[PDB]
Amino acid sequence: EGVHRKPSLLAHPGPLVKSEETVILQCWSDVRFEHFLLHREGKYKDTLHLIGEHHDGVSKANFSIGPMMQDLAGTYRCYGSVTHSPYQLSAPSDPLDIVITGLYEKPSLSAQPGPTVLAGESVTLSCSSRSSYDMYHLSREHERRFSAGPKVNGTFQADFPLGPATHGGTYRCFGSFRDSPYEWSNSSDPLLVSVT
Amino acid sequence: SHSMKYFFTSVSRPGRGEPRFISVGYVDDTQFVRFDSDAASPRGEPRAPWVEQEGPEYWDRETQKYKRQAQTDRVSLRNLRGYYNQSEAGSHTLQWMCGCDLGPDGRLLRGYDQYAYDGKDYIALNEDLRSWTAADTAAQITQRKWEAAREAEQRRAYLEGTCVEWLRRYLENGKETLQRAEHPKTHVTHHPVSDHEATLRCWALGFYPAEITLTWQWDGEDQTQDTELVETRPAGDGTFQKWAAVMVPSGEEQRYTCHVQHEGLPEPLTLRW
Amino acid sequence: LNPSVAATL
Amino acid sequence: MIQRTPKIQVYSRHPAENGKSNFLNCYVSGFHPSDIEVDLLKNGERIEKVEHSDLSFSKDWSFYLLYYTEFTPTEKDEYACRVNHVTLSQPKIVKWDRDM
Repeated sequence: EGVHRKPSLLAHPGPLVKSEETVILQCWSDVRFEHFLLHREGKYKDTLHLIGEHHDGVSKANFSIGPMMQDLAGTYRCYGSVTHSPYQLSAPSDPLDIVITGLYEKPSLSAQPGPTVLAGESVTLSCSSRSSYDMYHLSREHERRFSAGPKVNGTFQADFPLGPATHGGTYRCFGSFRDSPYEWSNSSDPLLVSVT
Repeated sequence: SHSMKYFFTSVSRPGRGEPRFISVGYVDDTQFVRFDSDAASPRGEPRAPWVEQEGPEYWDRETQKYKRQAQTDRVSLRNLRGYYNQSEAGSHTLQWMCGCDLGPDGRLLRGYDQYAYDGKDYIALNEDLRSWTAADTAAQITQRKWEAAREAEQRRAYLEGTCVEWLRRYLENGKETLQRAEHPKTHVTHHPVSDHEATLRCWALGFYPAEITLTWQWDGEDQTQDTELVETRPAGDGTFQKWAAVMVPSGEEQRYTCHVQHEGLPEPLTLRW
Repeated sequence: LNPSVAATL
Repeated sequence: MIQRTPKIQVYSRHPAENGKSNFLNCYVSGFHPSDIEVDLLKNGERIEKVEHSDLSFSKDWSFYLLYYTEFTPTEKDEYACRVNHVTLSQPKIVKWDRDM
């Protein structure tokens, strides 16, 4: 593959960014790109530029998205520039969704058939709130989503079957409204699933 | 009843850059603070002497609050375009009014927290300071988001605490003008309309609490009909003007009287041409 | 004192 | 979405006395799109350096602005306020009448 192949893009410490905190979006490639561009698409399109950094193994640029605000949430792609003046850009990286959390009250998160389960048993996690969230998001310690179940006993809930229990994990849950999919509630209380 | 009221306006201007954001604050009928996003190096600015000495921390955090609210409005306007399925080509206006009424016993009498979009009611915090009234189905989205955010509890703590406590402080530091009513200077002028009639104009000038009543009377009787009255207008120096006029048969001028009622007069005034 | 910064609509 | 036309009052801060410098006011209120053009005139010509208050609004959400300039009234010179707004089929020119 040529020098126009896409770089990589990751968030440190991760893509779910609490309101007013900072995240580092890192672009990297073994290609010795002299510059990187980070593009946020959508309602608040923006483009940032950083000279490339070359350490052993990797050429990188560390974009800090600071004071997390709703206009910073959305889909990020990034590009390497084979050149300096007019940019001659590589293919875009895979897109990366950066969400702001902490804007609404936390949902509840529970394990239908109990949270400590024998290996083999199927288990459902359920996200429920009495706020009228449109969508729920389940993340094992990051992005799995289901639509809300409209006004039943007044709660809105979405159920995530985890299938027959192999390894387990720690799960959190966030709610969201259809028109701003990158703007999430507080995290639910984390649920530890034990597969004994 | 004393009051403190803040007014915020954001106007999007497609192609001409980011929205224009303007905010002003009043104690009663006295502007005391201002913020304009178009000014060179914009910051909160005093407009009354009794906030000029609040110190640099006060003025710095007000300035930062303004700047964050200007950008919060930019997202809000973008959301509103989405809610109403509006293109990015039109100009649009978001207005927010927030404030306090004290009353004689000087704790919160009434809170206000309400919005308009393109000149129309959008959403309003109800007199109960816990629930909202949405004007249309777009504002029902905002209501749903604000119930999920527990916003009403933030507005309410501001209205019952901060807003009341700082109004009381402004009334004390500015008591020499905010709580000393400036009485109107009054006179009646006479403009012949013909040979059989003339216009008597009763004038009130330079009064500060803008509330005032000018009533023309004929032999003591209120001349409701036939009295032309202008809207109270700012003189430009913090005081207000108002006149009331009446068409009288020339010769009968002196059975007409002007009754002036104003907080800066111990007794109402009766005057004549 | 300003009514702080509110949530977005 | 709702538009309202301005009310206009042209008047002076202090009662007029030819020779004594004063302030010429144009008070525009009750209008909805805040975008408004307000000029003060002397003998039909635009006065530069006119200042205005900070934009605020009333209970019905309509806006109000005070435009004003230092002037010295005389007998010959005519003063006016010219206002344009999306709601006006043409600019409205209100003459200063020292009696109102």
